[PDB]
Amino acid sequence: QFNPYGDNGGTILGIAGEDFAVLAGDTRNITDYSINSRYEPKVFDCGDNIVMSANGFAADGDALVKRFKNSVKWYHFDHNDKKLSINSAARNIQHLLYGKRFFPYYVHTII
Amino acid sequence: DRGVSTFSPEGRLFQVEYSLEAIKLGSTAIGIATKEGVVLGVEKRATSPLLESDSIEKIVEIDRHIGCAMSGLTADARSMIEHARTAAVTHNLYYDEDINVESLTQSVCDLALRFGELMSRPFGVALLIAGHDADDGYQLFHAEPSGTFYRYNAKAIGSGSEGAQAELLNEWHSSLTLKEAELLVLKILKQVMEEKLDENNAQLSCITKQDGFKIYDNEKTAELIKELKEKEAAE
Amino acid sequence: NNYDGDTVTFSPTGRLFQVEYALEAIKQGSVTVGLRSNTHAVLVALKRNADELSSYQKKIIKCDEHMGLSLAGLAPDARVLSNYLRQQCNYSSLVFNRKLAVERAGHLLCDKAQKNTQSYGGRPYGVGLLIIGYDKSGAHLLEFQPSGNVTELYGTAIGARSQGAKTYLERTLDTFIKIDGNPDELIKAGVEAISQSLRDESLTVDNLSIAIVGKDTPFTIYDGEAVAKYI
Amino acid sequence: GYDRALSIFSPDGHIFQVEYALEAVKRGTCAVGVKGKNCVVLGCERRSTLKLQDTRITPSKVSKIDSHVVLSFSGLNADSRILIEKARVEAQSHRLTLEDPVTVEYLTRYVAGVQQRYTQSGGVRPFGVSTLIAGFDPRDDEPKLYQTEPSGIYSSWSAQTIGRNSKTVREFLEKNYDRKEPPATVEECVKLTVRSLLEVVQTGAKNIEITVVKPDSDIVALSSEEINQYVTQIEQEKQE
Amino acid sequence: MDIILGIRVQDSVILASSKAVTRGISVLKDSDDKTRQLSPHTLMSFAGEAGDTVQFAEYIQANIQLYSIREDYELSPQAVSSFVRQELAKSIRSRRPYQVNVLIGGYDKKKNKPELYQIDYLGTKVELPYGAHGYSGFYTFSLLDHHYRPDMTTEEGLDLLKLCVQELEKRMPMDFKGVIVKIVDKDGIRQVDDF
Amino acid sequence: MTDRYSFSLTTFSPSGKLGQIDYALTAVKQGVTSLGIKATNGVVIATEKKSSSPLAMSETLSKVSLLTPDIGAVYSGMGPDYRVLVDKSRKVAHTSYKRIYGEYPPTKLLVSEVAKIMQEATQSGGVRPFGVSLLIAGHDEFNGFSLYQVDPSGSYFPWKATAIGKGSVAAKTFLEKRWNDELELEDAIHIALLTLKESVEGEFNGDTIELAIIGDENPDLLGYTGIPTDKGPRFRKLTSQEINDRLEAL
Amino acid sequence: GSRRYDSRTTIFSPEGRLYQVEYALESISHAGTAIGIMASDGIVLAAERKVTSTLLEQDTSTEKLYKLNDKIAVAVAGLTADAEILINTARIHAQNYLKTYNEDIPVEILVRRLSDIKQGYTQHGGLRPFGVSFIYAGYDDRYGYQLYTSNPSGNYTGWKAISVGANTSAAQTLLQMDYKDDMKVDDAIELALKTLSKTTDSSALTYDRLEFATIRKGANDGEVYQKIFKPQEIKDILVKTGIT
Amino acid sequence: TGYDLSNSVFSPDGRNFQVEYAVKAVENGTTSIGIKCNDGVVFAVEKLITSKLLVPQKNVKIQVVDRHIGCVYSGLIPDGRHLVNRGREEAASFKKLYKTPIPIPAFADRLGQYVQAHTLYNSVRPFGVSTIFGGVDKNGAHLYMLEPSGSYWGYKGAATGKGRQSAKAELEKLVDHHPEGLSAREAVKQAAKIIYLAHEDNKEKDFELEISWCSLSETNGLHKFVKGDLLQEAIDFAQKEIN
Amino acid sequence: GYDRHITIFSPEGRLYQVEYAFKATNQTNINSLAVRGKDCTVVISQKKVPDKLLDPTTVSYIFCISRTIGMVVNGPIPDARNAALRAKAEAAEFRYKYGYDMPCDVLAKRMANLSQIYTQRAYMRPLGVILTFVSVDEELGPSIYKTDPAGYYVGYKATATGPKQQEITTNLENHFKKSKIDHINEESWEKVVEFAITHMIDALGTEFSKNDLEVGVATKDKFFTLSAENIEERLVAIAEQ
Ligand SMILES: [Cl-]
Ligand SMILES: [Mg+2]
Repeated sequence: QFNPYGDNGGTILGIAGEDFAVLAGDTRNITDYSINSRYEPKVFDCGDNIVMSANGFAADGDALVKRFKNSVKWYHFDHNDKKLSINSAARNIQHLLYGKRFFPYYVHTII
Repeated sequence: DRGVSTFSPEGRLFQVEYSLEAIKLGSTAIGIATKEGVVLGVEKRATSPLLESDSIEKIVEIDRHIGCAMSGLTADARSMIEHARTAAVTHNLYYDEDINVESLTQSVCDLALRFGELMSRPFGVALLIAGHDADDGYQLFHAEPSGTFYRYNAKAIGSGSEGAQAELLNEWHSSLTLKEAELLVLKILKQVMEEKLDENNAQLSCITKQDGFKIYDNEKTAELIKELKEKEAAE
Repeated sequence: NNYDGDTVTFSPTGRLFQVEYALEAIKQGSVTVGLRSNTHAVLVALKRNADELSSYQKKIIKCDEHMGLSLAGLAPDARVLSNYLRQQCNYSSLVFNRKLAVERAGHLLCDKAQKNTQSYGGRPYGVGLLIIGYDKSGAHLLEFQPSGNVTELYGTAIGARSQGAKTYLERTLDTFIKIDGNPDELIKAGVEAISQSLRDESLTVDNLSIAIVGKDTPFTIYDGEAVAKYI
Repeated sequence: GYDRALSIFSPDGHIFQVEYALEAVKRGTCAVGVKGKNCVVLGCERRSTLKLQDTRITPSKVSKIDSHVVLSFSGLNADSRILIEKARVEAQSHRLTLEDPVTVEYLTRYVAGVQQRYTQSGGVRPFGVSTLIAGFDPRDDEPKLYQTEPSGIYSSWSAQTIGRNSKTVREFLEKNYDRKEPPATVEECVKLTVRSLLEVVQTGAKNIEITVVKPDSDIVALSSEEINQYVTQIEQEKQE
Repeated sequence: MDIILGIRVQDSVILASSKAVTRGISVLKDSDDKTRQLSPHTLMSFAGEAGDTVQFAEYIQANIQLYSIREDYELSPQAVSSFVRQELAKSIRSRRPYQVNVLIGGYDKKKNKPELYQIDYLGTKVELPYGAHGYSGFYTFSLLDHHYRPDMTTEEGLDLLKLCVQELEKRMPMDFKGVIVKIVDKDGIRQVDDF
Repeated sequence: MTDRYSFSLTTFSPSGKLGQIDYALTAVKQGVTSLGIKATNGVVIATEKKSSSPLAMSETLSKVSLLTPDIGAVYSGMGPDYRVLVDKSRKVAHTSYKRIYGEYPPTKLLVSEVAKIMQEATQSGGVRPFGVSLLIAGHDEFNGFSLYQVDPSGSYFPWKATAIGKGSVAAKTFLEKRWNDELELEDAIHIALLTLKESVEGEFNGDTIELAIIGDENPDLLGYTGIPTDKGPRFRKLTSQEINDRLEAL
Repeated sequence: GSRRYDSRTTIFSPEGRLYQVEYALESISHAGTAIGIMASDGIVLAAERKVTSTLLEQDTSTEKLYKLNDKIAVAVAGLTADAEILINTARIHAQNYLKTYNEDIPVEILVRRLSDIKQGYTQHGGLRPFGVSFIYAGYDDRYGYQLYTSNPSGNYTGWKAISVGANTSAAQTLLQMDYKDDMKVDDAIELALKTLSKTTDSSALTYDRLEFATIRKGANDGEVYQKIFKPQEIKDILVKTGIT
Repeated sequence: TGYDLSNSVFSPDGRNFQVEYAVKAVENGTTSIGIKCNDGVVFAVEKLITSKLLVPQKNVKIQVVDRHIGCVYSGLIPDGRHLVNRGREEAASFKKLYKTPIPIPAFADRLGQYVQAHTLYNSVRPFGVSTIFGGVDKNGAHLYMLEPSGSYWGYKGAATGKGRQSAKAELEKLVDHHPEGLSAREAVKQAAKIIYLAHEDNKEKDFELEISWCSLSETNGLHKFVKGDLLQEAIDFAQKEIN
Repeated sequence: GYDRHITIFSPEGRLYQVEYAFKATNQTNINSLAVRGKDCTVVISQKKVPDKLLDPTTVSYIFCISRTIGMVVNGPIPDARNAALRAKAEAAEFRYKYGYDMPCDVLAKRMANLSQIYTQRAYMRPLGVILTFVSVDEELGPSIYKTDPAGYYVGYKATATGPKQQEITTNLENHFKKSKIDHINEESWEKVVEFAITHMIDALGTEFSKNDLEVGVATKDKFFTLSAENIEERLVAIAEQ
């Protein structure tokens, strides 16, 4: 039987400071007991001073990040180049994720 | 006969140009934008004295920060309002924020040219959309059935529009207060209306950052009408 | 006459009157100029206001970081077509990790406009577009007609009184094509070009709209006090 | 499917199909609505060109939409049935989802919305019907009376008439109906309604129907004899 | 839901329905009314899967109320039961069937007769002098078989019903928190507020 | 593309006439004469094989058609319209009847189905009416022998005897004088041949006349033996020789 | 394109009339006269076949009177083919109701349903209306004996006595003159035949030109019988009433 | 009358006037030609320089279908592009199912049936282009020309547009003077000349020459544009012949 | 007068668009002829190549529908090829569904039914073509069945189509009046083709070269067209007696 999901490992960490924020992640990508890559970037600058990482199944992680970056682009088109605030970005990502409620993006997302 | 989406030899859509004629027959609506808020006012124009005039709803809330006035075939506006409200609420659901006044207006205007042989004809109503957002402050837009929308410092639509617009040309300046705008709408409505203006055949409303969109009570408007009469008699 | 009731009807001389009437809507529109060098491509657009209380209708629309257009005619049609371009520019980036070539963008616009000229029920688009962009083969300028005809040019103008600007560019051809690595001088040439189409009115601070794209310059639009420098 | 745009604008900014639908309303039998202080009365004309009619089974002019709201009309009879059915379905749907019966304004707004939709939908003609919608909101004792027309505009009325010779009976109501003091009782309201129809009807026999709606779903139709007593009393006061 | 009983006597129909609503571990409510009035002289009690019961009952109610307004006429109990049976018979071959069992107690004003109809979720209809759904019949039918008479008064019906509930309370493992009892007769529907 | 003619092409004129139906009847009037006569023990339907060219093989053009083993049809008017109606009639006899009841439809009901198809071409979007009138003869156990006419409007009427097309008015008068309720099938065939001779100009023989009967069961035409209840079709098309034999006793 | 050829069957005239409905009514005015008369103990349906022939097989013929179920029948005036389309729909509606509620469909509910179908063809679809007027004669246990009529507009009304088709003005005046509320079926039979005899465009009224039916509680005890008269039975009732 | 107001209506002649009006749009277009040579085909087209502001060599008119077919057309340029887009879909589906690239006669009928389909209904307009197309397949070289009616035939030489009469006369000379055949390189030269000669009907404005070719020996049976030195050589040859 | 633009009845009960489609049939100015032998069916048609720039091998109005069935068309080539493609699809589908080769008369009926639909449905125009189908059917033998824009069809002993069909028809009629049989009593198809060409020459009064004619031949289990050199051999035999 075909299993649409996989586990690419990895670990990410977000910490909010007083006037700053960090989003960190290891650069290792794996399946089972093998290393795919020792440097595969996992944390991404998505524009509008927002950083994102979708950890877990890397194919779903890449798809989600790609669609969010795209959502930032179309937010600028549709709303006169307005900056997408972090709270608005968060609510938008909820809808991206829940859109596939019955076939989920197998990832744990942090922005 | 001929297509509903046909161009004239001058390069204008027949049906859109004809719907503009219907809007000219409509009751007057006026909007004035200031740095303290945007005012919206309408002529109610009841066809008979037995018609309860407070059931005439030509000024409408789209969201807390966006109001709307109409002129023309007002029945056509209902689906436009429904769409506007849905768009405002949907954007808040998707983005946890208020929608920009321009973006709301653009969303409404996207419906306009969706007619052919979709709906069977253009809308026979024009809208004045007034609101506030953090990026562009207090705004007033004129949404037409052509799908075009212009931003205005002040604008009049309906049967007394060109006379009213000439008056707005002379009266508007960038330092108008909200109170000055209220009286100005009342003054110009009184000028172009057939019947004598009072609190039962005219209606005022405004949108401010603090209190949002508010339709004025008949008692509140009646005081502003009395204040207008006295200041015109003052010289 | 008897053959202008719809777009599906040729005249006895082989003309499509509905398309020609759509073309007429562009001539009624406000003037907009396009011109390019080898490093940059510029759009200049005279915006039109309804009256003194009204705003000046926006003429320039961004399609991507490397592409955009200016419009003359029915503005809602320009929104439909520019939205389609945005989608096609986006499809190319997402699927092929590739910036959409300006020439291919022109081909797509042509084909979309064509379908509206051969089928019953529909109508032609009532707008003309000037598309500028910088891709893998340098700077480009396109002119779109709602007949479907798309043309790649060094410079051009569309709208009312566009013939004056078009003659100026035809004289200046050898000069402005050589304005490489100097964005300000290329815009100056575009502002001087659009000035040949003005009568009674002149270029003010809320009248003028300028856009530029180039080698190390994303598609950006200049309005308000950002164009006072060029007045 | 048939998609033809039948309702379209003309050079002078008129939609003729909507305007011709009003002409169908003008032809229809007169209907009148008058709200008192604690009731609303719907009066209807029955043309006496049709005798040998079976009045038991013949469709009555006033129709219950719910136990607390009624609808009368002027214009095409067959068209009115479609609006009545839709309204009745929407009334039960509202009770099912909101757990509260429709307000008179809501029901009016719905019917008016249906009428509007038929003025800018392809392949359909407008309803040749204007309606008077009357009743009382749930747990409310304020009388409600609304009017709709083919264009889809609607509004509230202290008193109103529609149909043939409605110009005449509106003339009567405008001089006889006082807003500061509406018909204080059922009797007064029914009397004023019968009086208004007698300006137009002909014989006061089986030509006048009267339906009284009171608060809390109290709706009753007056019989021939009951109405005949109003007709008798009105003319005996008139002989003076 | 759990216990629903019905008994047709001389001049009325009596429906008894439990008050408990249990969601697995806890009893969330002890005053639940598992019934809907379809028309002035027709009552329907119901039991089955959570959510589907009320959804179905209110759907049937809305439809009968619609019919009443359209025709200005109350359908006979037999007609209502036939409508309900068809809806359930339609439902059983659906994508997701209504898992709802009902009793329909009505007074036919034309025939001046009480009528009790039992319909399960498959659309199995039977007219009975007394009926039940689930395990309720297993405990009560032997008592009803013995004591029931077609000429019983409403008061005698209520007494025989009490005996049935007592036997249920004795031998059933589940605490159904008593029953709400309603009577359907020529004057309409009324609830017995002390039982 | 898409069929954008979703509106009726047949409409009421101010006078209350349905123009397209009237014009379809006009086309039927121009058509070659066909007739039908009902006897006590059978029905006969007949028409002229008006050959468009002498090089054409008129045997390949069937004006008289079997619809079911006990039902047959003939027409006057537009041949191609008739051909497609026969195809639809044969199919509907199976789909809306035989596949349900395991038996062929009675004459009146098959006629009813054909009539429905012709009515719909009179009201449906983007079509014209059928330019034919049909004469359908048949037998069934409970209704016995019957003969029906079906017009472009979809209207149908039962007849003892009738004629349609070119010389129908004269032919019907001829049939009124000869028809009685005691005719045997051979008498009806004889009258059919007499009547048809009046409207025929040129050659009058078995090769220029098409004639079929609904009569006794034909076990020789069944194609198999062994089932007592199956006794064979009642429809039988007369041969060129069989017609000529009866033209000597004419 | 196609718009050019569209008659626009569903539009108002400047006077607010439906062109096609009006023209369909004009068509129906040339159809054979059908009469319905309601009595206390039953209903009579009488109708004139249009200029027939001697070679028409009358005993197996039906163009006017149709059975919808055991309790309800209709008299037809207009296009027979259009009527049969509607009749079959009505028969199905009656059976749908019987299956759903296990009770025979009340007469008005059936009439409203058919009338709503007719209405639809006047408001949407761009098709021509049905050129048919019905007289519905039926019985149910709510209202008892009932007469209705419906026309191409989809409007229906209830009647004590009514005519449709040709010469309705003359026929309705004659019915209005001789009808009384306490009338019985045998009297109504006579009135119907007398009215047709006077309004007919034919020289004389004979059995072969008529279709006749009665709905009686003259069915043994508490039930209703439909009687579609045979040719010989129409001949006998013509002699009995003294018309031939 | 009124028979010419609607597409797919037969006039009393048995003519489709709307198709005939489409031809008028074709006759109004620039000149385009096709020459069948020994082992391939050559296509050429006149491009009118409306202004100095047109970028030279950029507004390409000739179009490739698959990798072995060239298409050129006169009349409404957008209509031609629409037809080529359909042609590309037809060629792709053919190759998808049958593996081999679509044969030229097969491809010709695909275009033909599609254009003919636009003469069957009043809901569509006929194509305002005549298309000259062809290439090399397993059976050799093929040249076709397709009209608004959907009519097409194979050709030795083909021409359409405003200067078609001039071009045809030139093509007829080549057919007569070369019964054995013409080489691919000769055909390119001759194509340049014929366009230059046909430019007398469009003499007001100057023009730009565009040539393409498919040849079994010269291009391996693939469609290619004539560029650089080979194009200049053909222009020089053409300019020498007009003087 | 929109009853002349679409396929609806005129007051005379006529369909003018069908009548005008019959007129389009003769737009090519080409005449065709078909005859039957003992073992074969032969069809001949005029070939005219008016332009020298044309490839004459591609100019044809005879089509190979299936292995057994051939079709010649009288009318414009776009409509001809439309009918050809459809007939090919219909013949292939028939074989797939019913497990045997589509008979000539059945295909003719099918194409006739399709034509009938265009005369009744308004959105579809008739095709301006007359289709002559030929084969040697496994049941009926040599077969000629012809279809027209009215949706009419019939079997033929022999037939002719075109501007000068009447002259050819009468010529053929007179021959069969003499012989008193329904076919050309000849063993080889070569001689049946010679008969066909000879009688067209007599009827039209014109001589033919190898490039002026187009010939199709149906035999048992195959239909095929003759090359210019095969026709030349035929013309030589005609001239030598
Ligand atoms: Cl078929
Ligand atoms: Mg047609």
